[PDB]
Amino acid sequence: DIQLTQSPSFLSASVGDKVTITCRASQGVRNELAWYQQKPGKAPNLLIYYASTLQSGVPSRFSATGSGTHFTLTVSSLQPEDFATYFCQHMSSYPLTFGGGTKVEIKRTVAAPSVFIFPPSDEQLKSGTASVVCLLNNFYPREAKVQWKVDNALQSGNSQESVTEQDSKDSTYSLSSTLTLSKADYEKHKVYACEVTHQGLSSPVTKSFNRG
Amino acid sequence: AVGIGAVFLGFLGAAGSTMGAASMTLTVQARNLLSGTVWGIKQLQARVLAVERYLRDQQLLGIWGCSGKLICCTNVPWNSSWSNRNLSEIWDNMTWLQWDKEISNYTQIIYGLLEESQNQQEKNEQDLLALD
Amino acid sequence: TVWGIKQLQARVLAVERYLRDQQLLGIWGCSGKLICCTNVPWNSSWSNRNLSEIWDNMTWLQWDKEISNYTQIIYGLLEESQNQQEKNEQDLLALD
Amino acid sequence: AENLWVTVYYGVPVWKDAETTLFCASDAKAYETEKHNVWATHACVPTDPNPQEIHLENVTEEFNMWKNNMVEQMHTDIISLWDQSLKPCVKLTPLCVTLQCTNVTNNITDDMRGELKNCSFNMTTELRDKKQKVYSLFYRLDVVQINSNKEYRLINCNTSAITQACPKVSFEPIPIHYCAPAGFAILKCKDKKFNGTGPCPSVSTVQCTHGIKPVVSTQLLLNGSLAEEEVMIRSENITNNAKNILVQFNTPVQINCTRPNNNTRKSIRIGPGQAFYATGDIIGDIRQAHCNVSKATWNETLGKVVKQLRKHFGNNTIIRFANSSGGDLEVTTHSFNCGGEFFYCNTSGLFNSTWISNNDSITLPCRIKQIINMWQRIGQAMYAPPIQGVIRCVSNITGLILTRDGGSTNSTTETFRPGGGDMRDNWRSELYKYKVVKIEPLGVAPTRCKRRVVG
Amino acid sequence: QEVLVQSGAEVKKPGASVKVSCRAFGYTFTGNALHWVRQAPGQGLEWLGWINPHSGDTTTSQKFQGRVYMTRDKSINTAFLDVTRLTSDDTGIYYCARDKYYGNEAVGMDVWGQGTSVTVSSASTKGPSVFPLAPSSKSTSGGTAALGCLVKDYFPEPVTVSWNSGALTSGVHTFPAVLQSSGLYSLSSVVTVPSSSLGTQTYICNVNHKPSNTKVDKKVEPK
Ligand SMILES: *[C@@H]1O[C@H](CO)[C@@H](O[C@@H]2O[C@H](CO)[C@@H](O[C@@H]3O[C@H](CO[C@H]4O[C@H](CO[C@H]5O[C@H](CO)[C@@H](O)[C@H](O)[C@@H]5O)[C@@H](O)[C@H](O[C@H]5O[C@H](CO)[C@@H](O)[C@H](O)[C@@H]5O)[C@@H]4O)[C@@H](O)[C@H](O[C@H]4O[C@H](CO)[C@@H](O)[C@H](O)[C@@H]4O)[C@@H]3O)[C@H](O)[C@H]2NC(C)=O)[C@H](O)[C@H]1NC(C)=O
Ligand SMILES: *[C@@H]1O[C@H](CO)[C@@H](O[C@@H]2O[C@H](CO)[C@@H](O[C@@H]3O[C@H](CO[C@H]4O[C@H](CO)[C@@H](O)[C@H](O)[C@@H]4O)[C@@H](O)[C@H](O[C@H]4O[C@H](CO)[C@@H](O)[C@H](O)[C@@H]4O)[C@@H]3O)[C@H](O)[C@H]2NC(C)=O)[C@H](O)[C@H]1NC(C)=O
Ligand SMILES: *[C@@H]1O[C@H](CO)[C@@H](O[C@@H]2O[C@H](CO)[C@@H](O[C@@H]3O[C@H](CO)[C@@H](O)[C@H](O[C@H]4O[C@H](CO)[C@@](*)(O)[C@H](O)[C@@H]4O)[C@@H]3O)[C@H](O)[C@H]2NC(C)=O)[C@H](O)[C@H]1NC(C)=O
Ligand SMILES: *[C@@H]1O[C@H](CO)[C@@H](O[C@@H]2O[C@H](CO)[C@@H](O[C@@H]3O[C@H](CO)[C@@H](O)[C@H](O)[C@@H]3O)[C@H](O)[C@H]2NC(C)=O)[C@H](O)[C@H]1NC(C)=O
Ligand SMILES: *[C@@H]1O[C@H](CO)[C@@H](O[C@@H]2O[C@H](CO)[C@@H](O[C@@H]3O[C@H](CO)[C@@H](O)[C@H](O)[C@@H]3O)[C@H](O)[C@H]2NC(C)=O)[C@H](O)[C@H]1NC(C)=O
Ligand SMILES: *[C@@H]1O[C@H](CO)[C@@H](O[C@@H]2O[C@H](CO)[C@@H](O)[C@H](O)[C@H]2NC(C)=O)[C@H](O)[C@H]1NC(C)=O
Ligand SMILES: *[C@@H]1O[C@H](CO)[C@@H](O[C@@H]2O[C@H](CO)[C@@H](O)[C@H](O)[C@H]2NC(C)=O)[C@H](O)[C@H]1NC(C)=O
Ligand SMILES: *[C@@H]1O[C@H](CO)[C@@H](O[C@@H]2O[C@H](CO)[C@@H](O)[C@H](O)[C@H]2NC(C)=O)[C@H](O)[C@H]1NC(C)=O
Ligand SMILES: *[C@@H]1O[C@H](CO)[C@@H](O[C@@H]2O[C@H](CO)[C@@H](O)[C@H](O)[C@H]2NC(C)=O)[C@H](O)[C@H]1NC(C)=O
Ligand SMILES: *[C@@H]1O[C@H](CO)[C@@H](O[C@@H]2O[C@H](CO)[C@@H](O)[C@H](O)[C@H]2NC(C)=O)[C@H](O)[C@H]1NC(C)=O
Ligand SMILES: *[C@@H]1O[C@H](CO)[C@@H](O[C@@H]2O[C@H](CO)[C@@H](O)[C@H](O)[C@H]2NC(C)=O)[C@H](O)[C@H]1NC(C)=O
Ligand SMILES: *[C@@H]1O[C@H](CO)[C@@H](O)[C@H](O)[C@H]1NC(C)=O
Ligand SMILES: *[C@@H]1O[C@H](CO)[C@@H](O)[C@H](O)[C@H]1NC(C)=O
Ligand SMILES: *[C@@H]1O[C@H](CO)[C@@H](O)[C@H](O)[C@H]1NC(C)=O
Ligand SMILES: *[C@@H]1O[C@H](CO)[C@@H](O)[C@H](O)[C@H]1NC(C)=O
Ligand SMILES: *[C@@H]1O[C@H](CO)[C@@H](O)[C@H](O)[C@H]1NC(C)=O
Ligand SMILES: *[C@@H]1O[C@H](CO)[C@@H](O)[C@H](O)[C@H]1NC(C)=O
Ligand SMILES: *[C@@H]1O[C@H](CO)[C@@H](O)[C@H](O)[C@H]1NC(C)=O
Ligand SMILES: *[C@@H]1O[C@H](CO)[C@@H](O)[C@H](O)[C@H]1NC(C)=O
Ligand SMILES: *[C@@H]1O[C@H](CO)[C@@H](O)[C@H](O)[C@H]1NC(C)=O
Ligand SMILES: *[C@@H]1O[C@H](CO)[C@@H](O)[C@H](O)[C@H]1NC(C)=O
Repeated sequence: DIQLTQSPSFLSASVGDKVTITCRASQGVRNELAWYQQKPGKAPNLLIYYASTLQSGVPSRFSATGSGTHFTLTVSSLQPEDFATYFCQHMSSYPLTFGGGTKVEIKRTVAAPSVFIFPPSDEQLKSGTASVVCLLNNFYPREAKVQWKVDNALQSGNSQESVTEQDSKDSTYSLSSTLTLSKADYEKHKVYACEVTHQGLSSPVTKSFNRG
Repeated sequence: AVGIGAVFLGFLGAAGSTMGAASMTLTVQARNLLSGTVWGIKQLQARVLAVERYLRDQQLLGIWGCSGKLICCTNVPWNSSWSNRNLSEIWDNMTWLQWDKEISNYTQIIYGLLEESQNQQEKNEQDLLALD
Repeated sequence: TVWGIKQLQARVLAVERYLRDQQLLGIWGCSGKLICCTNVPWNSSWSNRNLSEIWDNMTWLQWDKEISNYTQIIYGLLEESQNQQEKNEQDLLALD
Repeated sequence: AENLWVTVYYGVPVWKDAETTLFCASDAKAYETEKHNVWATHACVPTDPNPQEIHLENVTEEFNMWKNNMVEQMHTDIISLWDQSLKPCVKLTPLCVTLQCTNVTNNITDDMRGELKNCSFNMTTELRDKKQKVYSLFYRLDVVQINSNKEYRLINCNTSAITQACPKVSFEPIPIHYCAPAGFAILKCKDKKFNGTGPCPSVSTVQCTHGIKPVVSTQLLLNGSLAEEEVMIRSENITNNAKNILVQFNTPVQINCTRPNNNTRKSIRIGPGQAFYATGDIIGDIRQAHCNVSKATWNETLGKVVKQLRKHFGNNTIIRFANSSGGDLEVTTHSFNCGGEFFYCNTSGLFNSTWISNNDSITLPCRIKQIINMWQRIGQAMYAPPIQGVIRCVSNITGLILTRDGGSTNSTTETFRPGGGDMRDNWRSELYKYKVVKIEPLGVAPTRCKRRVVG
Repeated sequence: QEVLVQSGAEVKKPGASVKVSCRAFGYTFTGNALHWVRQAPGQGLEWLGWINPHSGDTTTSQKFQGRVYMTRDKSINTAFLDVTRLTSDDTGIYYCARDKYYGNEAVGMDVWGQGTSVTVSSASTKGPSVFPLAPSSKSTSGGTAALGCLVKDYFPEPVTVSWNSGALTSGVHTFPAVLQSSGLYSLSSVVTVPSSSLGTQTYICNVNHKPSNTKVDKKVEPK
């Protein structure tokens, strides 16, 4: 197969910026290349075909260039509806393949997370499991680290994270980290803490409780 | 690019396509041209004019040097006064609807140069050439 | 006057049935009636019988009863694959 | 070589606007309703099971709903259908006898102004000798007094002849597909926003139109095709206050109509052969017909129209709705058919509002007339036979026919009133997206091809 | 007008087959080649194959050859995709997409269906257990408090979550479901509110799960 590599994987920009994203093919695909826009929860929309031709109805601020192995897509001035994921696709030979995607996100001022820890409910404990939740609310940029400590022992493998899409209004993110233990293991320790690292914080923040 | 063969557009499918592209769909518009107490007599008079319109075109198609439908050639030079356009400017840049709007003025003239100057002089030439 | 209009509607369908067959006979590679040949391979799934087993051992009525299932399929391979691709080939061969 | 030669093409997509004779189509279940030919479907062509719509890509065709001939053809078709349907029916010529009527049996008040009259008269039996003293029950709009008791007569006896509708047929509007003959085609506009006039971006062709029920009504368009997205406003000339304004709805308005009168069908015999269906006594209470419209649905529908009316009469303008100006009963009231009877409802409770730039049901008084003269026709008067039992019907309010006043004061406020009269407008609300074209498959084109010499 | 409408979400067990449909409206179904493309959750786009609706001819990506099957029914303007011998790797959203097909070759996919979610798991339908995430008693005086609901161990997706039957929306974050190592989904829904409102305003999360037809209302209060 032919591999298409898009760069960068994650592009941060402000409303009004001119930006260019790149798609490289492992073999020559001539001009037989399309670009798509995809938003969370929606099907892709066609932007560009024949590597440079605008699809009907696509705004003129989109343009694209290239032939052979090197292709670019340019937005002359980004508008709020343009922050999305973009894919390139070649049709020069079988099988058809897509790039790995480029996500375009909005820059805003740095915002530190508000951090909250929630112990497991007594109702859940009755059923034989204990979930401990650490919430990071309304932060930017997306990069954040959450580490769980149980009696000052670093935990690995027993937690899962979920992150929201960038908020449409305030351009922040929120993140949940969920620590899952059996009831037996939960009651075999006392101190439960989540430690959060983010560049907006003057110092790393620890939120904890004592079981009971 | 990769392809999975010809497709189909239907009756009047290539109406907005170029004349060169729409020339592939001639056998589609030809197919649905005939299609196989009052208020019941309303459709009879309609079904009579349908075949009168068909034989009208078939008679014209027969008296010319064609008879065999779809496509046919003729020995008539295209007069430049009839909208001097190019070969690549007609079949790759014009629809049949847009073309018929321009040539509508000279359609009746061309028809006369096809029935009289040709198969009346061409077939008569054949009667002189087939006796020897 | 009725009863005289009964035969008119009959004499209209008679010519509609004739031009229907004549249009099919024209759009195919025939037009010239009676007999005509075509460049379409006979698919074996359409009752695999022999040459000497059809023309010297079968009536047209008995034959149409068997091929009635594939009559509509064959008609499609005659109008589209042939005179649309054959005549278009002739337009490319007659210009040189 | 480079000097071109003409070449004949047969089967080219070339059409020109024209007018032809369209035929009908009405499914196969519509023919199963039987009942001795209901409405029209007798020798009508069964609808194609899988209709085809070829979307003509890149094709832009101009439509004109106000100069479309499919409407003028349909109007003359329904009229001839009406006359043909009353030809083998019972003629009520000897019903113009003097009627000695009195009030229907009820208990006052003086504001009930009778409406229902209990008429007694002479009548011809099967034999040409001895008479017949029979009584009937007529509506107030059907009779008219003439100057001992109080003496009346039928309202049409001094205007034209009269024929009774046969009880075998029904006035149920059934879907009718209009199709074009061979060599012709019907184009269909597929844009979600289209005012009926101008070029259409997404055009497709069909052989037969969708099922269009011939619903004869005034003021309120019933059971039509709903518009897409926002509601549409269509008019031949917005600046002209003499041209009607056809409105099309997006969300249907639930309308409920009833006939609270358990009527009895007396079949008096005016032989030999003929038989008249009179109205016997009424079982129950003397109530009048009415139609209900939910205040909640109607408030939203009106507010969606006035917001579309401001796109043509100024953004910040006051739009006031008022009832009809006057004239015939068929113009001032919501005329329609339900269960065989002909209702005439008061629409003064629907057009009473005033909108600035920024939980129950609405009951409407409905009267019933049996002797009608629809389509401005004089000479042919139809007596709708009485219908037994309480009649109930639920319909969809899908559009309006409005007229604008000339009093202006134009740049301030605008007043809109219900109109109608010409039933040809009613067909235009469904044929706005269709037009008839002629196929001219003969197209000549030059190419570098020359024939032979029989070499 | 030119749209593709796909069949609804489906769940199947490993080894079984799923048939998904796509019906074309507003254009001539037989006039354009049609692609099928899938997207695993959180991942990119993967081409399965395409079909010519006129001829019925197909070409399948060789990774799926003999496993994925494309058919069409011209009369109803509908294409079908059969995905057989399923495993958990086949979970994702499946799209049909029309190609412009200029020159009878691939040019670009200009109209997409809405997608059909297919989940392959040995899990069988279960409603979530809903547990309170109780607001900290240390919540900042005159400040902001956080509370929520843990929506745990349900299958398949989705659940719907509201707060106070829809009367509370501002400041709500309902996290994307995560697939747990057990094979059941879990998410949390949190909301930030004024600390002055704790105990004075009641907070109830409403969690509905249609596959199991369950609806849960959990009151969340200081512990
Ligand atoms: C409805 O209407 C729409 C619009 O009217 C219509 O869409 C058009 O459909 C036609 C097909 O019928 C398309 O035509 C094809 O276009 C192919 C594109 O290939 C070339 O495209 C590159 C761009 O060319 C552009 O050049 C300039 C800028 O310089 C711009 O202004 C032009 O107008 C043009 O679009 C071209 O550069 C590229 O060339 C490669 O090679 C050169 C060297 O030769 C190199 O320098 C380049 O860098 C590049 O590497 C590329 O080749 C075209 O290939 C294709 O032609 C093939 O088929 C024909 C037979 O038809 C063969 O003879 C030929 O040899 C090719 O194999 C064909 O021309 C057209 O692009 C669509 N879009 C339009 C017109 O905007 C729909 O079809 C209509 N639909 C219906 C149902 O009616
Ligand atoms: C419109 O106007 C017409 C008038 O033209 C009304 O029709 C008349 O309705 C009245 C009812 O009020 C009828 O009067 C009734 O006649 C019955 C017939 O008698 C039969 O039975 C006797 C034996 O008892 C036989 O000898 C005879 O031949 C008949 O076969 C009477 O029986 C009725 O009597 C009942 O009512 C009286 C009321 O005082 C009581 O005192 C009695 O005890 C008994 O209960 C009654 O007299 C009259 O016959 C009708 N005439 C016609 C021509 O039909 C319509 O009703 C009216 N409709 C409306 C809507 O206004
Ligand atoms: C048969 O019809 C007659 C009609 O003539 C009818 O008798 C009428 O009854 C009405 C009330 O039902 C009387 O109107 C009254 O007028 C006085 C003023 O003089 C008012 O004060 C009365 O108001 C009272 O009654 C109302 C009835 O709705 C109450 O709602 C209200 O709160 C008051 O309590 C009332 O308006 C009218 O005077 C008589 N007419 C005659 C001639 O007597 C009779 O009831 C009907 N009977 C049947 C069985 O149908
Ligand atoms: C008046 O308007 C109402 C809507 O407010 C009409 O009811 C709707 O009628 C259509 C068909 O006429 C129904 O569509 C059907 O959908 C089912 C879904 O599976 C499908 O199987 C059928 O083939 C058909 O497409 C629609 O469901 C129905 N609305 C509701 C809420 O059930 C009503 O017909 C209108 N009455 C008229 C025009 O006289
Ligand atoms: C015109 O008539 C139709 C029906 O003839 C009316 O629709 C009816 O509306 C009532 C509600 O007032 C429905 O009754 C009940 O609804 C509840 C659900 O809240 C349900 O539990 C009951 O079993 C019953 O369904 C009734 O079903 C409904 N009828 C139909 C056929 O849908 C309509 O409201 C009337 N319009 C006006 C303006 O009066
Ligand atoms: C029905 O016809 C009879 C005639 O048989 C009418 O009875 C006559 O009415 C006139 C006045 O209208 C009287 O002068 C006669 O004395 C009546 N009896 C006869 C002629 O025998 C009866 O009035 C008519 N009823 C109507 C018209 O409602
Ligand atoms: C037939 O009779 C009707 C009803 O009597 C007449 O209609 C009347 O027309 C006059 C016109 O001057 C009006 O003033 C009345 O109000 C109408 N009456 C009703 C009840 O509407 C009609 O004119 C008559 N036709 C004739 C005599 O040819
Ligand atoms: C129906 O809509 C068309 C738009 O497609 C209208 O045409 C435009 O009308 C405005 C004024 O109303 C003109 O300024 C534009 O130049 C017109 N455009 C074109 C392409 O003609 C048309 O007027 C509308 N018809 C009615 C009765 O409102
Ligand atoms: C239609 O309704 C209107 C209003 O409901 C009726 O107008 C009433 O007319 C009577 C006299 O006939 C007056 O006493 C009332 O005061 C009027 N009502 C109002 C609100 O002003 C009208 O009569 C009805 N009928 C027609 C045919 O319009
Ligand atoms: C239109 O509706 C208004 C109410 O919104 C009606 O106003 C009535 O006015 C009379 C006196 O003018 C009052 O006695 C009534 O109480 C008013 N009605 C209500 C409901 O308060 C007005 O009559 C209506 N117009 C028509 C023609 O019906
Ligand atoms: C209207 O009145 C008629 C009778 O005048 C009612 O008909 C009766 O219906 C019941 C059951 O519905 C039967 O058992 C009787 O035999 C019927 N009577 C006759 C004479 O046939 C009719 O039901 C009434 N309509 C309504 C809506 O109640
Ligand atoms: C070509 O057209 C001109 C009119 O512009 C006419 O005079 C001339 O005769 C035409 N050519 C022939 C061969 O008739
Ligand atoms: C017409 O087209 C031919 C291409 O075969 C070209 O050589 C010639 O220059 C064109 N003439 C004009 C006037 O464009
Ligand atoms: C056709 O002739 C008319 C007048 O006879 C003229 O107005 C029109 O421009 C002509 N058509 C073309 C394409 O020149
Ligand atoms: C011959 O018939 C079979 C059906 O039995 C079909 O699959 C095959 O495609 C046919 N041959 C051709 C050339 O289409
Ligand atoms: C078919 O007929 C030919 C005679 O030309 C003969 O050679 C052949 O064996 C026959 N085949 C069968 C199966 O009978
Ligand atoms: C034709 O098809 C029918 C069913 O489609 C089948 O019963 C019949 O056997 C077929 N004809 C022949 C000759 O096999
Ligand atoms: C009929 O009723 C009306 C109602 O106002 C009344 O004026 C008239 O006098 C009544 N006539 C008879 C004969 O009952
Ligand atoms: C519409 O009416 C106005 C005035 O009522 C008139 O000037 C105009 O010619 C009419 N027709 C239009 C605008 O097409
Ligand atoms: C509906 O009408 C009522 C009065 O009948 C009015 O109070 C209300 O504001 C209207 N609805 C809306 C949404 O404006
Ligand atoms: C009227 O104003 C509204 C905003 O209130 C705007 O959306 C609409 O386009 C305007 N219509 C005009 C100017 O015709």
